Amino acid sequence: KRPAATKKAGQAKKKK
Amino acid sequence: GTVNWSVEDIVKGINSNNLESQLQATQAARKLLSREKQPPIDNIIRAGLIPKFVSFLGKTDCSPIQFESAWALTNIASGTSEQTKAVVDGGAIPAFISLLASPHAHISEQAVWALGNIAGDGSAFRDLVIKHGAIDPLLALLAVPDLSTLACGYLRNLTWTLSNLCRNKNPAPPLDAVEQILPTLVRLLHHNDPEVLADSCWAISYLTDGPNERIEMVVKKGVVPQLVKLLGATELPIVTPALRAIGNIVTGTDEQTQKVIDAGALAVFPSLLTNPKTNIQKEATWTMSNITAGRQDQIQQVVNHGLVPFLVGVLSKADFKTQKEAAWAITNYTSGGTVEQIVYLVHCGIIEPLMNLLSAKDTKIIQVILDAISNIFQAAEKLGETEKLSIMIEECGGLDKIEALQRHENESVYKASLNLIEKYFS
Repeated sequence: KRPAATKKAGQAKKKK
Repeated sequence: GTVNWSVEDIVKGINSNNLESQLQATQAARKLLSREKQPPIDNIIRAGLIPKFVSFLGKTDCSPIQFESAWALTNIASGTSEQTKAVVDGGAIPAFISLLASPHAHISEQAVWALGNIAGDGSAFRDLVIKHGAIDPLLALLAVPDLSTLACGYLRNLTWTLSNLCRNKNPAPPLDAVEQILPTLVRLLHHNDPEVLADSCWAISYLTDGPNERIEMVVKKGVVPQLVKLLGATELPIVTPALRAIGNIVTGTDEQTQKVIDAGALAVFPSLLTNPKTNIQKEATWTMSNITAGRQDQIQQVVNHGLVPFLVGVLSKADFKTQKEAAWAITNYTSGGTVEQIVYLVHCGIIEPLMNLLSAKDTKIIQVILDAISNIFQAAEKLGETEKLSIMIEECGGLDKIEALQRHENESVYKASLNLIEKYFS
């Protein structure tokens, strides 16, 4: 019946 | 040779009329942007070099400068939304899309990595990348008989970039883009590389985070079983995203939920609900609450797997957040469960650990619990048993916390508690 946010997911961007 | 150049120099070279001077200068700029020591992205952006780089992307005749600028642009796009904005404003999106077809695997890989950073910024750029039509060129790069033949790292970048084309919501990725991508995504959720597997699950977890129609187009591809399997993986980096996808799928219709139950999901929870990593627990318990909120035959499945004892355990000792999800699981269960089942729950020792939680400073949970109580009492009065239930709650000091809550500040709280007392106590 109910969903929430996240334990940060997302390494949206990656360097080099 | 091209190490430690000053932005001043890098400019001098890129502005010279010598292709080599420029390539040398671009390699130099690339290296600057490839250090962990807070790289000069803003200075480079300030020098006004992006439109220059973006231009070097088209130097088909000089692959190295394509690569060098591609890599440079990539790290700038890896920065803040503003830094990424700079790249996009420079006309790079269509340019990088052109490089996907580059005969140099190392250059198109950079194009994949760059479009990855851009789309990762959010909905807008995600959909802009999509409008320039990057999906076909991308998907085309995975059009081989056996994925194992592709470069291990090349395949991970593609999987990651597709992952971002699925990422974000408000708005959610375009439907036809998701349908177009799903087929390929499913083939990736079957690859042997643990990293491809993790990003694949993240991709599916994203797609399953939204309206039931969304969860459906994913479930409709029959990936659930493959997920339940990945849910038993050893590598946490795979299990985390896999549990997240399953967790989302059960927030949909009971038919979709049933899919994971059939898939074998439930059998992996005794482990997930006692997992050392709190978040795996937090998410496993949350997942359980969305299953206990379904059908009674589905509540039975949970019972038959002996997960009630596990919930009792989580409700007893765990991270608070995990215990709140447990509170819900228990509250949802007592919400739609049969009397016989709500009986089992208490025979498992749900009452005591439940009362003790009526001590936490979280008005919401105190609600959910009391809520579950009346539920239980209700099924009790159908067996006249009520008094026993009373005794019981009084035995473990629950009555004290309830008759105490009766004098709480939240209007609803003291109200539900006060009623419990009169209608069932002292």
